[PDB]
Amino acid sequence: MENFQKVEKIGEGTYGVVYKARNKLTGEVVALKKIRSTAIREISLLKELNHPNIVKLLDVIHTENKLYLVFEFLHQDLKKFMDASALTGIPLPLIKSYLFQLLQGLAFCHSHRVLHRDLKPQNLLINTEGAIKLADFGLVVTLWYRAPEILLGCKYYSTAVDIWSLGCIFAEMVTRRALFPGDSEIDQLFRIFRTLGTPDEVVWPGVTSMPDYKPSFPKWARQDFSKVVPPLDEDGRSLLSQMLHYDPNKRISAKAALAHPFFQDVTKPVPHLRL
Ligand SMILES: N[C@H]1CC[C@H](Nc2nc(NCc3ccccc3)c3ncn(C4CCCC4)c3n2)CC1
Repeated sequence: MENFQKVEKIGEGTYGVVYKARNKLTGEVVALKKIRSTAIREISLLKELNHPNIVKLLDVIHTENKLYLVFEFLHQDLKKFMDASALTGIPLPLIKSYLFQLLQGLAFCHSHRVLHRDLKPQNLLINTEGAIKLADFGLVVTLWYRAPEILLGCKYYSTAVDIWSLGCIFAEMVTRRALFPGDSEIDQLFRIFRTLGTPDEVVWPGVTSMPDYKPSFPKWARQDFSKVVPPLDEDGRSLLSQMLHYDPNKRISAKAALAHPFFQDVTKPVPHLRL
């Protein structure tokens, strides 16, 4: 520290606060995450994880107890953007450009066996150029984007949890209302089951053996995708249902998703934003 002037608190992060600040010497505006040995380690791989779709971890000043993370500074997050576009909605070409880049980022860190684990509109940042970046990785909290295997007690979940979370984000950008706005784990799970149908050994081998599966869960039918994501076209739905498959193994990878016919016509338009 001491070389940074906390300009303004801009949020509450995963394990610490986040401030907008000037590098008292450089003059450049940056983003700080203040937080509360194995750690420093997982952070090392983070500095050498450069991709146009991942926020840039600039420095890591570890000065006695308090540990700071210095990131490049981004213009705005996706929740705010969505909030600001609620009356008209986000134009498809843009919704499409963003999904494409995000999948590019995911494909990248999945290659390096790094998962995000907590993907959401608030952990996605954008700039005036039309780029979107994945932010705040992992190791009154929200559960709407939780994959079903995590809610069922799987302790060794894969990179597929991210595809699921992205799947939920995709739908929300198209319909403008969260897909599964649960308020408790069991509530979350039931909203999922009431839409995609209650999973059984047929669609999810091993599901009934999961730590938190109860033979007593109600048995709901699976709802038509025409009703769930109405304005989305058929290519969009193919993809959405493949990102939302119960079985983590049959759930589509980031790599494959990038080749889905839904992206044939993907362009890179710029957003109109109020900073
Ligand atoms: N869980 C989340 C908690 C809040 C955190 N927010 C947040 N907001 C940013 N910009 C938004 C902005 C713009 C203008 C005024 C006010 C705010 C930002 N830029 C880099 N970071 C990093 C620091 C962390 C990495 C990204 C940011 N984190 C993001 C993570």
